[PDB]
Parts: sequence; structure tokens; C-alpha cells
Amino acid sequence: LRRELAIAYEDSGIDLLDNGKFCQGLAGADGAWGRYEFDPLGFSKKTELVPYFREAELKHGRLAMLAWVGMVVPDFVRIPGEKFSFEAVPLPIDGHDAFSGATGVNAQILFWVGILEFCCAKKVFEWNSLEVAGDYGLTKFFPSDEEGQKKMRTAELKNGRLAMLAFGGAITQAVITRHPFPWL
Amino acid sequence: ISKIAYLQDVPRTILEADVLEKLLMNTPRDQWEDPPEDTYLYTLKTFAEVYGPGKATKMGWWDYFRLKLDLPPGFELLDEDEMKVAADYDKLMMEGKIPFAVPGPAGFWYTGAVIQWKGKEQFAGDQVQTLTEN
Amino acid sequence: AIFRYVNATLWSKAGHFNKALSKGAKTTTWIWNLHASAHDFDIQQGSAGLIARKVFSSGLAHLSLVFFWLGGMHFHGAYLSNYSAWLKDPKSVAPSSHIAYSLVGQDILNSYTSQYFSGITITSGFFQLYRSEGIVTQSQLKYACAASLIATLICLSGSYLHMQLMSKFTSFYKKFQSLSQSHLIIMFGFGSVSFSAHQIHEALPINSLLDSGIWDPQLFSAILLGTPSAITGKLLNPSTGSIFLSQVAAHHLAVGIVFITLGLIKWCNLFFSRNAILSLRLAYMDYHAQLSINLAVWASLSMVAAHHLTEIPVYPYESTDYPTVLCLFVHHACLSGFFTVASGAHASIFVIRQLPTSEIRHRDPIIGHLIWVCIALGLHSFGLYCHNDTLEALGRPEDTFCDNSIQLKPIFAKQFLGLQPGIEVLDGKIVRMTQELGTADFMVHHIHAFTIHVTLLILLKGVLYARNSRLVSDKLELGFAYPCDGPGRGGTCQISPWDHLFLAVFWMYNCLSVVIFHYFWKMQSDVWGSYVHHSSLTCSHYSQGDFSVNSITINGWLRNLLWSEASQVIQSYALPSICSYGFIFLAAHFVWAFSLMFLFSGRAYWQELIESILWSHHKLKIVPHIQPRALSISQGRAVGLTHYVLGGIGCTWAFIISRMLVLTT
Amino acid sequence: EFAAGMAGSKLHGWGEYQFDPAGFATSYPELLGWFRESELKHGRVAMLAYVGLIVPDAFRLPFEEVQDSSLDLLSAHNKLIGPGLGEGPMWWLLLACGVIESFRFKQVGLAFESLTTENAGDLGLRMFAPSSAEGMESMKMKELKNGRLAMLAIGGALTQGVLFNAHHFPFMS
Amino acid sequence: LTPAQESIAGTGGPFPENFWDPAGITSKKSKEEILELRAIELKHGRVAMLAVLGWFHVAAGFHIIGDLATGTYLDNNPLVSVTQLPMGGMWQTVFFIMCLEWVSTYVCPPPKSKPWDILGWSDILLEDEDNYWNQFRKAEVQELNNGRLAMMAIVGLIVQDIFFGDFGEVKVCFSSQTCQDIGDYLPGWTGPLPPVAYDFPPLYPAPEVPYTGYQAPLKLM
Ligand code: CLA
Ligand code: KC2
Ligand SMILES: CC1=C(C#C/C(C)=C/C=C/C(C)=C/C=C/C=C(C)/C=C/C=C(C)/C=C/[C@@]23O[C@]2(C)C[C@@H](O)CC3(C)C)C(C)(C)C[C@H](O)C1
Ligand SMILES: CC1=C(C#C/C(C)=C/C=C/C(C)=C/C=C/C=C(C)/C=C/C=C(C)/C=C/[C@@]23O[C@]2(C)C[C@@H](O)CC3(C)C)C(C)(C)C[C@H](O)C1
Ligand SMILES: CC1=C(C/C=C(\C)CCC[C@H](C)CCC[C@H](C)CCCC(C)C)C(=O)c2ccccc2C1=O
Repeated sequence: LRRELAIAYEDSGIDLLDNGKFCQGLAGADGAWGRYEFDPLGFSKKTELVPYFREAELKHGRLAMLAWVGMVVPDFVRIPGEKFSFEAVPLPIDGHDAFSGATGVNAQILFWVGILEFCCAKKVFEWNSLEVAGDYGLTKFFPSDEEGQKKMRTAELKNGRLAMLAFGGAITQAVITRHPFPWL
Repeated sequence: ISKIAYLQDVPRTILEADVLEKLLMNTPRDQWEDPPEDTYLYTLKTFAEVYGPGKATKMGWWDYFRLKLDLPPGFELLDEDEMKVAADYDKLMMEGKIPFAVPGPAGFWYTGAVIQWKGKEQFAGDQVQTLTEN
Repeated sequence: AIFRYVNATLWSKAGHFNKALSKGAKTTTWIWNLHASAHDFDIQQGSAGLIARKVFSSGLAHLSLVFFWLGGMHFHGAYLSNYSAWLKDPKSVAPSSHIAYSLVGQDILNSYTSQYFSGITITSGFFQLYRSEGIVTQSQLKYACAASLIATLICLSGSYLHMQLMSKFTSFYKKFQSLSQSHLIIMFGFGSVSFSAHQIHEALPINSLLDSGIWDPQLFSAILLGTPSAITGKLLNPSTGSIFLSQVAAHHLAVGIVFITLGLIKWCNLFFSRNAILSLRLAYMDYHAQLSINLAVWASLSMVAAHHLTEIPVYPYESTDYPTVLCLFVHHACLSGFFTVASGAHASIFVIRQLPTSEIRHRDPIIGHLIWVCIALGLHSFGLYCHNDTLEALGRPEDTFCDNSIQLKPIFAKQFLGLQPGIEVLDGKIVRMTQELGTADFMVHHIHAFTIHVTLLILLKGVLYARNSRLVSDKLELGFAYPCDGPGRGGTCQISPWDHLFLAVFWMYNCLSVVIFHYFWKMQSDVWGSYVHHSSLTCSHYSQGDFSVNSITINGWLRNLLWSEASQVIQSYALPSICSYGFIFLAAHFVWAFSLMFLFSGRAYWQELIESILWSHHKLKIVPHIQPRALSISQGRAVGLTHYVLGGIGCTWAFIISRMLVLTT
Repeated sequence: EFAAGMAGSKLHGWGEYQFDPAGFATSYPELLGWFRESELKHGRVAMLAYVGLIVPDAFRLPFEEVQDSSLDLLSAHNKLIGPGLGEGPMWWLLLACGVIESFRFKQVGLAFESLTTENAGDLGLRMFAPSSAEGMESMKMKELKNGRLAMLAIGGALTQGVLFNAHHFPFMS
Repeated sequence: LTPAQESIAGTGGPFPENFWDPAGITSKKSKEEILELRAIELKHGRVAMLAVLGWFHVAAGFHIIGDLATGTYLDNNPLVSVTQLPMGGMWQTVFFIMCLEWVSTYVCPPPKSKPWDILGWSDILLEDEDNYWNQFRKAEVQELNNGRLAMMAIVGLIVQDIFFGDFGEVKVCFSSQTCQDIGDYLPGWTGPLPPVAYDFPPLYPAPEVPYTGYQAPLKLM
């Protein structure tokens, strides 16, 4: 089960002994029909960093899940503004260059993201453990069962990885084709 | 070795097995019992006496970071071949033989030759052998 | 990590670091020893971990000091400088980010640099550096100053923190493979690549616009646009007289790539001859060994910088800014000499504190052959000058060594640039001109070699005979810095490596003074100057090409260089620009003469005089309980050396700078 | 001992070349069969790549879509991709190669679970083969040497052909 | 091999351990004859190494003694420069080499066991030292291989010069030769970029109609 972060932080820090499980028993290594322990390069053999690896994986998955939808939506709809109009910016891939620099539109996003990351670094480093890796307490809609929680974590990880690859595919295809959503 | 308590079952996180073997090989055998204060083996002993099985199984992120910073990596310690080469060099010099070298531009080249530096009178500085005179 | 142990209680102890200073302030020798051993972290109370802590934190504190100095330079350029006038018209306006007060008539020091600005002409090339970097606005200079101050604060914080972050277990400073790999790949490779990026993205457009004549804000806020196929260095910017900044950026990109490749092949272990250097790797894992090696490396790099900053022009208008190029060369040559003698010193310290390498076991042949080569070099090189003097005085120029008479042609001094015939000019000045070598160059170069070899002799003797010698066999027990071993065995004065440095500094100063004079006179006579009109120009040089005719004699050096060219500095009192330089000339002469006091006298005379003087104080009940003492022998030597070098350097500094300032304005 | 006793180190010019500077074989023993399969695939692809870089000049396939005389190593792939998806002869080749590859799953299981070091790269073809075990080992070393040479040669040929416009056999400007 | 042949085994062939002798010249020779053959081989190899060094040095120009002696620039072709040199210098060279040979063969003759040991290394050298820092066999084999290569090279250079007047001209490009252009320095070069016949096309298409805040990619041009 998942315990409140206050209780979970009681046993937190860089563990030195190793639970003898694949990746310390973390969720996300499960095939469709059986068990799929994917680690060809043996990165999980650094058991002390395994919690950091899971935190980074979940951060990347969530960020790419947002990024893919943010590459899809703008072409269909835009913010009601003159500088966000299709005439000022034809495709999402143009947004970075359009809003970089003195305009500050992307500078504000960078600033707020940096503030959020500065505030979350304490959990990322100090209070990171096998059970609280990627857990910020936003557990609304989280099932109240062990199997349900495990399945939800697996679904998050799988969708995050799918979007992690899909964002690379979509951004590369969009840069290559200069085309609307279908090629991204 | 088995007789050393702190070297038994050192957790992989504190120090890898291969790096531990290399460190022990590099360090003189007599120092394993109680290494000097300023040595990687001393750091390993001090931290293995406090961390590991049957002891503190967790560490703060910063404490672990500092421990990994101040413990040695594998590539920092000398290799078997390097230690053999250094030992042979020192043995030659102490035996009174000189692996011949000639100074070059801001350095010296090794000609691959071993000469007899000490002459017939070992304590005589006049008799040290050189190709130029001897 | 535990910062509760850093308290100001020890600030008032004044000597806590040294155990030998426990009996605080019984004499003034205690004060002098406190100062002398303040930064000798090895002999101070504590442990090796504490030594490493102090070394690293002090390095960071000095980094912060340098950042503060750079930020001050940027601030002076931004707010107290005529950089705007210089940028619009570099030739007419001399660089000046230096202003003096009007306290006691001191406003006379400020000289006309522009219509609206009066100040002191700077010679550091900072204006040219800013122009190359693309800094063309007060806002840009202000933000550079802010960045420098922020870096100062960061480095200060880092030093303060690392004084406690590093514990006795700390060993990151012993990871030589990691240190070297990181420095080679990131600090050098990535640094050079990033600076090439900076040049390409900021400096190239701005510099191209400035060369064209465009000063438009929108433009200020297409590589290889103007550079032809001509080899870099073979064609200088006609409107700027310097290597194309796009070529410089390509250079930095290539250098960064090469450094990254070297680091990667080292990472992959492609280099194979590890054994040839394994002995040095085992021996020289010491603070003083690394300090000596680094000091020598940076000395050599400083000398190469001194030569290249002038011979190869890369900064805009620095070629025609004659005071700037001269001052840069002289400054970096002096730093080269100082850091070389430093390398000798710390080599000696490493030998004293650690086991030396096996080349010390045949030290007698090494130093003997060095002594012979020094004697032969000095004899031949200087006796050619003496022969020229004597024969010319007797009235037999046909018997002297000169181009018209017997000539010593430098056959080996061969070209490698393969430049086209002619010279490069820019607005009434000779930005670049080939230096033609003859008998004078042969003689002066062999004088250079002689002086370098004698300085090296002193340093090497100090290093090799540091542990023991035929005279005294327990020099290792005596230590590093001791005055002598006694009047015995004939007299053992200055047998220590410290005294060997004390003499090598004199010899380095002599070498560098001769080098400075050679560069100054040769450039004035054969390179710098103006021109008077396929077109052929007659070049009027500042010294009128008298180096090749007069430099062949010591009398020629005394007359045509010192006496003749000291007219500016000697007659600088009335002139607002260089009256300070004349006064500094006089004061440096005074200081140099004052150094001879300590260099010639001895401790006992001054101790006895001090006691006789103290008699009167005791008579009148003025009893100083920190009993006055004469300076120790080593301290007297150090004070004499410092004053001697400072006075000589000040005289040369004022003389050359006054000459250049007057001639160019 | 070395690798997993796989062919590829014996029968060299001087007998026992054991080429593994970066210790991948020791670092990932579990991936040795995968490494051998990948090496054989790359070699057998590079051999055919060189032969199909040469032959097209002499001959062209019967279908009326590759008959253009300007289909060099540079423009061939991009031109033959064609419009849309799943419409070009390049796509026909991709589908054929996939059909061929799918048999390896039958041979070594769905997830290459049965891929061992003694069966890595072995597709069961034993036509025109040495009868003796020593002969079979010698032919495997021939194959490995030819494949490594073909990999290096195809890399060099493609790089040179694109860099200097020499898309035909000399591959030299 | 044979007991006589073993006197030099380990210092020949492509690898040191081989004994290349297709003619079987040394099959019937005695140990003294083998040592004399090795002495001849080493003398020829050293003379050939020095000869190639000097040949390239003079073919690059850099022929100062001859220049000063003749008061004129001698032909770069070494075989022509021989004839251009004064008889004074030629006889001086012959006499100096004769004196060197006389001293080396009569005043300081090498030992009968090591006829090639001109400098008398086998009086302070310890060849049979089991230390790692004892690569004298490596040094010897390097000497022999370089000397053999230099022998072949110098014979080829002389033959080619005599036949086609080609002396293996060197393009040192610094002092005797004034290379004005990048093409001169590196063959086939005509500009800052390498002479590659491939026009690197854009990996991605660009917008035909731009937009405010575009910052189109820069061109190295
Ligand atoms: C002066 C010439 C010379 C001499 C005296 C020797 C002597 C020797 N060599 Mg040989 N060698 C030479 C040149 C010479 N070599 C050259 C240039 C090469 C390079 C191809 C070699 C390569 C070589 C190898 C690889 C080995 C030897 C070995 C030996 C030893 C045993 C074999 C033997 O009987 O050689 C006697 C050789 C001769 C009598 C030379 C005969 C030359 C004939 C007549 C042809 C000459 C024509 C030539 C091409 C010039 C034509 C010019 C014209 C067109 C103008 C022996 C000490 C072996 C050894 O040391 O084993 C331990 C060994 O393994 N040598
Ligand atoms: C550090 C040492 C080293 C270096 C730097 C080096 C460099 C190069 C280069 C690049 C400059 C090339 C292009 C090249 C090529 C080949 N090397 Mg080689 N090689 C080294 C060592 C060995 C050893 C020990 C062996 C070997 C071999 C082969 C074979 C033939 C294989 C065969 O047909 O079996 C080929 C084609 C094996 C052999 O048998 O060579 C006849 C063998 O045993 N190499 N080698
Ligand atoms: C648009 C733009 C910009 C940008 C950008 C950004 C954000 C770019 C992002 C790029 C990104 C995110 C690129 C991901 C690539 C992923 C790859 C290659 C995955 C390969 C995966 C391979 C080869 C294989 C995977 C597997 O084998 C594994 C490991 C195990 C198997 O069981 C399953 C499979 C076979 C699948 C700027 C700079 C911001 C502004 C500028 O103006 C232009
Ligand atoms: C020195 C040394 C060694 C070594 C070595 C080194 C340095 C080896 C380096 C090898 C290297 C660097 C090998 C590159 C290969 C590149 C390839 C295959 C590129 C294919 C590219 C292809 C297939 C591209 C195709 C197309 O783009 C084309 C043409 C047109 C487009 O329309 C369509 C596409 C995109 C499909 C030994 C020998 C290993 C051991 C020895 O001991 C020591
Ligand atoms: C003069 C002299 C002394 C006597 C000098 C002493 C004691 C120095 C006096 C130190 C004073 C008190 C330091 C204070 C600094 C100056 C008074 C500052 C003057 C600044 C002016 C601008 C006013 C020695 O003791 C000595 C020892 C060994 C070799 C040579 C000598 C030597 O030459």
C-alpha cells in the first residue's frame, strides 16, 4: 500500500543494502502477458540511484505527456491573442523561436518552472526513496487497493514512456515535414 | 582477507568489489590492519565500521554523496602492470643499475638499455660508469 | 559540514596557525615570522586534510579576488572611461579608463584624451579586448561588471564553505586522473567550443558592422562573410589591422575539438607510453611538485603570449596602439620570469620535503656542464660586445662584429609564415612589418640564451643540491629556508635553496631587463613608426633604425637607448601627461638604491645600533616589551631583493611608457 | 573463456587474435549471443549492400519503377520511398526483410530467450557446407572475416561516395 | 636453425622471432661469418638511414655548406648537387669518413663477439637483465628494421633519380619553400572548408514565408 508521505519519510535516504528484486521491486517492469525486466545495460544495478532513476523517469514521462499534447493542441486551437494567432505562428515547432528572448512569453514559463523545481529539489534529493519516488501527495483518484495502486502506477509509467518516445517522434517529424498535427 | 573484520562483506554501495580489490592490492599489506589516517583504505574502514549489514542501512543523500566523492574510483588506482613496472624500476635503481635514458627536449627518452651505474668501487663517485668515459 | 567551529575568537590570537609562535610577541622577529609563515600551510598546526582544505579554499579566495579586480576594470571602463569616443574613432583618442583627483594640483596628471574627457591613458588593451568581445554599450559593460561581482561573491562563498565541507576523509583533490580529464575536456575543450560559439553569435556581427562603419542599435541587437581564401595571418583586416575574428572563432572551435579528442583518446587509453612517465607520476603527486610544474607551464605560456600578442595581431587596433602592445609584451615577459623562478623555488621545496627523482644522483655532471655552457656563452656573447666597444674606440670599425664589418649571420633564423613582400599599414602607422635579422640580432639572441642559462643554472643547482652536498651533508636537516650553516668550512653563506632562488631572481630580472630593452629598441627602430609615400613607402621609424648600427656596442646601448630615449621621462615634469611617470622614474631610482642597504649590510651592525638606540629609550623609561630586533638574515635578503627588483622594474616601466606615450601623442 | 567460445577469434592471420579493447564481452556476458547475432546480421547486410551498390549499374530489376538511370547510392532510397506509406519498392523490400526476420523468432523463441552463444546467427541453412566440425568452424571464421571487411568497406564506400560524387565502383572522386 | 644461426636469432624477419633467409645464405655459415654478416647489415643500415636523412634534407633545399662554398644556390636534386659541390668539400668529406673508419677499425676496434658494437656498449650494458626496463632487444630490432627500410629507400631514391630525374622532392613548406596559398599547403584545397564535392542540404525544410521572431539558421558559406 501507499502510506502518507509523513510516515514514508521515516525510512528515507540512500539505502546501502539491496532488496534482492529487479530494480528493488519498483513498479513498471511488467510485460503484457508476463514479467518484462528491461535493463540491458544494467543501470538498475546501482540500487542507491534506483530511486533517483525512477524519479527522473516519471518526471520525463509526465513532461513529455504534457509536451505531446502541447504539440497537438495548438494547431487545432490557439490562445485568443494576436501573437499566438496562426498568422503570427504557423506551427507549434515555431513557438520556441517566436517566444524566445525579449518577448518574455517563454521566459515567464521558464521562470515559474525553475521556481517549482527549486522548491521540489528538497524532495528529489533528501526525501527520495523506493516508495516515495515520484510521489508528491497528489493522490486524488488513486485507488485504495494494493493491486489498484500498482496498476495505476504501471499505467502512468507505460503512458509516460509511450509519450516519451512519441514526443521525439512527433517533434522530429514536424521539423522534417513542416506539417500539421498528423505528422506530430 | 578473512581475518579483517571491516573488509568482510563490504556493501557494494560503499565500494565496488573490483575497486576494493584494486585498493587492497595497491595498499601495502601491513597497512590493512590499521591504515594511516589519510588513505582511501582508512576512509573505507571508518565508514564500513559504521555502515553495512547489522548497522546503519541508510545514509543521507549528502553524506552518501560526500562518501562517493572521497572514496577512490577504479581508474584512480595503479594497475598490476603499472605496479610491476614501478617495482622493477625501484629494484633496478637500488641494485645500482640504471635504465639508460638521454635528456631530450624538456624531457628524457628511454633507450631500452640497462647499464651498470655503479663502478668497481661502489662508494666512489669517480667510478660511476658512463658510455662517454667507460 | 559543521560550521559551529568557525568563530572570530582566533582572529585576535595572531599566530595560532604556527606552533613556533606560541610564545607570542617577545620580539619583532615574532611579527616578521608570523607574516613569513602565514601562508605556509604545510608547517602549520593540523593535518593533511586541513592542508588540503586551506590550499583549495585559498585558491577559491584568490579566484574571488581576481574576479573582483576584473569587475573593477569593467566598472571603470563603463563609467570612468572614454570608451565611447575610442570606439567611434580609436586612432584619434587614446584609451583611458583612469581619472585622478585634483587634490594638491594632482589634476595635472590627467591628460587630453578626447574633447570631453581628461585622464590617464591606460595600456592594458582592455578597450581592444572589449571591442573584440563585441562590447559596444555602457549597459553591456555594466552587466559584465555585475557578472564579475557575482562571480566574486560566489567564489568567496565557495572558499568559506569548502573550509568546512571538506573533512579529513576528503580525497577529491588526489584524483589526478579525474582532475586532468575534467580540466582537459570541460574547462579547455568545452570552454574553447563555447567561446567560439560566443564569438560567432555575438562578436562577429558586431565587429563586422563596426568595421563597415555601422553603429545602428537594431543591428547591434553568415559566418566567413568577408574573409577571403587567403591563409589566416597572411591577410590582416585592412580596416582594423588584425586577424579576422571569424578566423579566430574557427581557431577556437578547432582547438576545443582537438582538446576534446585528446581527452577522449586518453579516456579510451589510446595513449600507450604510460611507463615512460610512470616514475614522474609516482614521484610528483605533491603540492609543491604540482605547483612548480604549473608555475613553469604558465611562465612559458606567458612568454609565448608576450611574443604572440605583438607578432601575431588578433585584437582590433592593438597593433597600432603601440603603448598597449609594448606594455602587454613587457608585463607578460616579467610574469614569465617570475613564475619560472617560482617553479625553481617549489621544485626545491618538493625535493626537501619528498624524495627526489634519480636524475639527482648524477647532479655533478649536470651542473658542471651547465656551468661550462654558461661560462662559454657569457664569454662569447658578451665579449663580442666588448670587442666591438674596444675596437670601435680604438678606431677600427673594420675589425668589429657588424653587418658592414665581420658579420655573424643568423643562418638558422628562417621564415615560416611565407608572407607576401611588403608591409601592412593602417592610418599612418605600420601595423605589421617583417623583422630583418643580422649581426645585432645574433648577438642579442645569444645574450638572451646566456642569461637564460645562468638563471637556469642557479635554479637547478638550488634544486639538485638541496638535500646535501660535499660542503654540508645535512642540508635536509637544515631545511629549506635557513641563512647558512656557519662561518665554518670556509663559510657556508647562502647554501640553501631559498638563497639560490634569492640569486636566481636577480638573474631573472637581469635577463628580463635585457629582453625588454631588446624588444623595445628593435620595435622602435625596425618595426614601428609612420610611412611617407604599386606604391613604395619610405618608413620613418621612431628610433630611426639605429638598432642595427648602434646596438652592436654597449656604448650604443647606453647612448641610443637609455640616454637618448630617456629624454621623454627625464623631461616629463612640466608635461601634464607624463609628470607622474617622471616622478615614478625618480622614486624607483631611489627605491632601487635603497635596496642596496639591505643587500650589502648585515644583521649584527643593525642589532648593535638598535641596542645603542634602545639605551636612550630605557634611560627615558620608554621600555618596549616587544623587544626591537634587527631583521633576520633571510628577511634582510628578501627585503633587499624585493626593493631592488621593484625599483628596477619601476624605472624601466616609467621610461618605456613615457617614451611611448609622448611618441604616439 | 574468451567471449563464449564463439568463432571469431581463432584462425586469424597469426592464430589467436582476441579483439575486445572495450570489455563489452566481459561486462555483458548475458548479451554475448545478441552481440554475435547482431555482428552476423551487420556483416551479411554489408556484403549484400556492397554487391547491390555494384550490380545495379550492370542490371536493374524487371519492374518498371527502378529503371531510371540516375538511381545512384545517393538518390535511390529517397526516390524509391515514393508517395504516401507502403507504396514503394523500398517498402516491398522492407516487408520481405520483415518476413525473413520473423522466422528468427520461431527459431529462438518470441523474445530471443533461446538465443545462446552456440546458436547466435545460425538460421539452419546447411547447403554447400563443410561436413566436418573443424571445416564448419573454419567457414564460420571466413564468414566473420568477410562480414567485418564488408561492414568496413560499405561504410567507407557510402561515406566516400556521398562526400565526393563518385557513386560507382571506384568510389574515388 | 643452427648453433651458428642462433647468434643473431630474434633480430630479423617481420616479427623479431622469424629468420628470413629465402636464399639460405647463412645456412652453411659459421658463427663468425654470421656475426660479420650482421655487422655489414648494420653498417649499411646506419649509413642508409643517415643517407636518407641527408638526401631529404638537401632535397628540401637546406644545403648551406654547399651554398656558401660555391657562392650560389645548388640544385635541390642531391645527385646534381654532388657534381655542383667543390672538389675541396668532396675530398674533405671522403677524408673525414676515412678517418672515422680508421679510428673505428684500428684504434677502437669493436669486440669480435659484437662486431657491430662500435661505441663499446658491451662493457657497461647488461643485455641479459630480467628487468622489465630491459628492452634492448626492442631497440636492436627497431634499429635493424629502420636500417633495412632506409637501405631500400635510399637505393630506390637513387635509382629513380638516375632514371626519371625524380629525387623524391620534399614539400616541407616552411623555410626553403614559400607556400603562398592554402592549396599549396594542402593539395586540392581552395578555401576555408575542406574540398568536399558534397553540398550539405538542409536536414529540414524552411518556411517560405517567415514570421516575427524567426531567427533563421546561420550559413557557414
Ligand atoms: C648490406 C646488406 C645486407 C646484409 C649484409 C644483410 C644480412 C643479413 N640479413 Mg638482411 N636485409 C637487408 C640487407 C642486408 N641484410 C635489407 C635491405 C633488407 C630489407 C629487404 C633485409 C631484410 C632482412 C630480414 C627481414 C632478415 C634479414 C636477415 C639477415 C641475416 C640473414 C640473411 C642473410 O643471409 O642475409 C644476407 C644478405 C645479403 C648477402 C644481401 C644480398 C643482396 C642481393 C645480392 C640483392 C641486392 C639487390 C638490391 C635490391 C639492390 C639493387 C640496386 C640496383 C638496381 C642499382 C643477415 C645478417 C635475417 C635475420 O637477421 O634473421 C635473424 C632476417 O630475418 N635481412
Ligand atoms: C595495437 C596493435 C595493433 C594495431 C594498432 C593494429 C592496427 C591495425 C590497423 C590500423 C592501423 C589495421 C587496418 C589493421 C588491420 C588488421 N589487423 Mg591489426 N593492429 C594491431 C594488432 C593486431 C593483431 C595482434 C592482429 C591484427 C590483425 C589484423 C588483420 C588481419 C586479420 C586476419 O586476417 O586474421 C587486419 C586486416 C590480426 C592478423 O592476423 O593480422 C594478419 C591479428 O592477429 N592486428 N590492424
Ligand atoms: C524544435 C526545436 C527544438 C527542440 C527540441 C526537442 C524538445 C527535441 C526533443 C527530442 C527528443 C525527445 C527525441 C527523442 C528521440 C528518441 C529516440 C531516438 C529513441 C530511440 C529508440 C530506439 C532506437 C529503441 C528503443 C527500443 O529498443 C528499446 C530500448 C527496447 C525495446 O524493447 C523497444 C525499442 C525497440 C523501442 C528547440 C531546440 C527547443 C528549438 C529549436 O528552434 C528547434
Ligand atoms: C585503427 C583500428 C581499427 C579501427 C577503426 C575505425 C576508426 C573505424 C571506423 C569506422 C567507421 C567510422 C565506419 C563508418 C561506417 C558508416 C556507415 C556504414 C554508413 C552508412 C550509411 C548509410 C547506409 C546511409 C544511407 C543513406 O544516406 C544515403 C547514402 C542516401 C540517403 O538518401 C538515404 C540513406 C539515409 C539510407 C580496427 C580495424 C577496428 C581495429 C584495429 O586494431 C585498430
Ligand atoms: C637597514 C637594515 C636593517 C635594519 C632595518 C629595520 C629594523 C627595518 C625597520 C622596520 C620598520 C619599523 C617597519 C615599518 C615600515 C617603515 C618605517 C615604513 C616607511 C615608509 C615611508 C614612506 C615613510 C636590518 O635589520 C638588516 C638585517 C639584515 C640585513 C640587512 C639589514 C638592513 O639593511
